[PDB]
Parts: sequence; C-alpha cells; structure tokens
Amino acid sequence: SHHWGYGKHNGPEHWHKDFPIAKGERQSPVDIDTHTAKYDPSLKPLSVSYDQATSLRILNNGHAFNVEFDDSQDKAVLKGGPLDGTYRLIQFHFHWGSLDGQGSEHTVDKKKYAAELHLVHWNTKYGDFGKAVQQPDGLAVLGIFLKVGSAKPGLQKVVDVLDSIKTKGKSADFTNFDPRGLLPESLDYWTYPGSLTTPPLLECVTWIVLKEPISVSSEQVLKFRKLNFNGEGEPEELMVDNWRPAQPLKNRQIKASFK
Amino acid sequence: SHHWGYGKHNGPEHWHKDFPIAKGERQSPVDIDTHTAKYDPSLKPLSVSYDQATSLRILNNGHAFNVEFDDSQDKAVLKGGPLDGTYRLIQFHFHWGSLDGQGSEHTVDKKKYAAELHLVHWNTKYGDFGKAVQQPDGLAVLGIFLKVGSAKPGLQKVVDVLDSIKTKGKSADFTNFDPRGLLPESLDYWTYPGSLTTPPLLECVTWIVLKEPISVSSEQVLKFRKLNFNGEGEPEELMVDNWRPAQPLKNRQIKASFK
Ligand SMILES: [Zn+2]
Ligand SMILES: [Zn+2]
Repeated sequence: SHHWGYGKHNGPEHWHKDFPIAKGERQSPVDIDTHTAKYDPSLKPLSVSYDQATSLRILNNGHAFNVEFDDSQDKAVLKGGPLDGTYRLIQFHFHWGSLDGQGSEHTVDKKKYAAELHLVHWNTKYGDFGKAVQQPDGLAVLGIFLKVGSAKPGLQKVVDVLDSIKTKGKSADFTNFDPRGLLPESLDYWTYPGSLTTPPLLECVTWIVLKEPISVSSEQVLKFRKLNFNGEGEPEELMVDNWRPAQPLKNRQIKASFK
Repeated sequence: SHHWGYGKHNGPEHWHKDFPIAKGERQSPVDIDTHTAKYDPSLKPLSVSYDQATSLRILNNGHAFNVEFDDSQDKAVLKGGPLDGTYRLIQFHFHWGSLDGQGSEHTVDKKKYAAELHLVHWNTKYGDFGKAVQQPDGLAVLGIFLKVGSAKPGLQKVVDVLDSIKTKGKSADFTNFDPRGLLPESLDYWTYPGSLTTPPLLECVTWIVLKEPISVSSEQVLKFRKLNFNGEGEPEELMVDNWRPAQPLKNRQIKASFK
C-alpha cells in the first residue's frame, strides 16, 4: 500500500520514489531571496473577495487539517495579481513546527516562521478542482506566514474545534468561518510558478506568498501540535513538522508586487 | 458519478468534457496514409518475446474485455523497433464493430478492419504501470488488425470463455494462454507517438501497428458481439462498436519499418 508522511522513512527526502516529479523543474516551496526577487511594476494588486465565503467542515486528513468551503459558486474568490480569470477557494490548511522557530514551508532570506497558512483556489476555467490540478494554471495558493506574537482573534474559532478532530479521519461541522480574519493588512506579495507541497506534488500552482505575516499566540500554535497524524487506536504520532523544506528554484523568477 | 462509453451522449465526441486532452496534439488512433507514412531505415526490427507469457484472468470491464498477465518479471516483453529499453506485457484486449466492415481504431488508407487487438506494455524504467502512464514513453501498444476470413485457432480459447464474462465486472481464471497465437507471420510495422484510445486518453503511448492483419472467422467476431457493456440486472446494451475513430495526426510522423 502507498503511504507518505513527514517521518524518517516516508518523509520529503523519499517522496521521489512514488512521485518522481519531486525532482521536477517547478517544485515548491522555495526560499525567497529578497535581493534577487525583483519588483515587477506590471504586477497588479491582488483582489481577495471573501465576503460571501461559506465554510462547511473541518477535517484531519492525517497530514494536516482542512477547512473546506462551498466552491459551487464564486462565493470566495481570488482575482487579479498574477492571475487571469477567477479562482475559487476550496479549502485552507496550515503547516507548522514542533518549535516556534520552524514550521513554514516558504522561507524569506532563509528565515522560517512558526507556521504557514495555505488558502487553496482553483481556476473556474477547468470546471472542477480535479481537472484544474491537471493544468499549469489550475491552482492559486495564497500563502501567509504565521509569526508567534499576539493572539489572532480570527484564528480562535479554528483552535477551539481542534480537540474534536484529534486523529486521522475525524471531521466536524464548521460553518460561518470568516477567512478574512486570517489575512494581514497588506496584500503585498511575491509570486512564482510552482507545485503542490505534498504528494502528488503536481506543478499546477501559481504561488502568491504575502510579505506581511499574521501574528499567532504561542498558545494557539501549541494547540495545533496536539493533533495526531495517526488514526484512533494507533500509536500516537503528534502532528508536528508537517512542512516540506525549500526546493531548488531552478530557472524560475520570483517577482515582487512591491518595492 | 463519472461515466463514459460509445453511445450517443457519452461517446467519443463527448469525451473532451471530462477529459480535455481529447483535443490534444498526440491523440490516437489515426489513419495511416501509406503515401505519407515513409520507410525509416533507422528503425530496428521488433523483438517480441512471449515464450514465457503467463496469463492470469479475463475480465469484462464494461468497455472491452482484458486478458491480464503477470508482469512481475520480464516473462513477456517487447523490445527493439522504435523502443528504448524493455516493455512488459500487462494485458491485451480488442475493439470491434457491429458489422464485419468496421471495428478497428487505426485505419490504413481509410480502410477499416473488423476488429483490432491491442497488446499493452509498460516501460520497466518507470517501476510500475501507474508511473509509466505518466510519461510520454511510458507505454508501448502493439496493434494488430483482425480481417474476417479463416478462423484463427489461437483465438478460440478466448472465444470459448466469453459466455462466462458476459456482463460488466465479470471475470474468470484464464491461465496458460499463448499470445503468440494472435500474431501474424510478419512483424513489419508502422509507429507514431500517441495516446490511450479510451479515457483518460493519456499521451503516453508509442504505437506499433503491424502491417499484416490476422484472420478471424465471421463466427469468432460474432461471439465478441454477444458481450454486454452493462452490468448484470441492467438493460442489455450489446458490446459492439467500442472503437474510437481516427483523430487528427497534427504534425506527427508515422514511420514504416518496411519498404
Ligand atoms: Zn499547504
Ligand atoms: Zn485498445
């Protein structure tokens, strides 16, 4: 049976065995070197339209936890920036560390943050997510760093339900969550063409990584670390360090929306 | 639920809705125009090594029937011709018509044959079939036309078990079958880069189409037409005309191994 994770035997260094695209030309995440990621004046402002977002459920999938949204209409969309057309929010999730000093997938001048939020969107041109993931312009992932600091009020609804989804396969109803409460005030960003950061590592993502982190409390992120990778009745494996390290940039350009 | 077939609503003209590669650059089958499919003196002879082929089962999958082989070792392999490396036989199946005058997928100067046999092989470089289908050179399909004429003795073992797999999902044990009994005397061929001829229509196939048809009797092909596309208990839909028509060659070259 096929399995993957973040452990010694099944972790990122081994993903290439079952998923040879892991050594591909457009893999994510990457380190963002601010000396070489140049301002591009042709980049437009990002348009985030989340005012009508409709969350449905929250699920522990054994790798992270996803908050899933109704993506049957343009209720929560990303437009503008480097994108053509309309990208619908389907889910968000996080990657995080075992310690406050690590957890993010993207890094900025090699700096790691405590966690990283991924808001995952698919291009409506392709009809559904399953077709979109097969296209180079299929997905747009908005990535937001989490820096340990003040508590984030808009995260607390998430933190408060995590005890109900401790183990793999558990889910809960999760309505009326406002994803606007997870955004920073500035939407200045970096963008590059990349991939899913988990198997199957498909190269279908326009990455949009925000410059400004959001602040999370030490206690809020500690709650994330109480989750389990494993199923109920299996040996405890705490859900920590579920991040893939920076991959080679290869021929790619990272463009900045800001000076 | 996702479905496809050969009917009015779900047939080849509609496959593009769920499988947009249907309109791609390397789709199969094609018409082989013998005035433009030029002899290539750099093409090697085809090496067919089926003396140790180990058949396992025969299955009605609701689209055709497959004879499946044990592909754990190099027991039945295709080498040479246009191929680099070793391609293991995994299964064979046929496409056929409702009438003797149609049924083949490839055509030769627009001529249709009563049926076409596909012997499906995967490139061992890629580890298993599931990874091979993700690569442009992942599969090699040896295609053999069936012309109505004398009975083919080597086909009779197949014909004799079809009553046991009439409907979708039925299978039977099917051991010691000799696929050499389905080959013509000459291995002269045409070759071109193409696709699966059924959804998901992946562009992963080196096609090797033999010049010389095999015969089959009018009664043998009539037996194929008694199979059902449908499952047990569903309305009868006879398994006939399970062929995709010729697709545009676009800028591809069809090379002949013979003058
Ligand atoms: Zn992610
Ligand atoms: Zn076929």
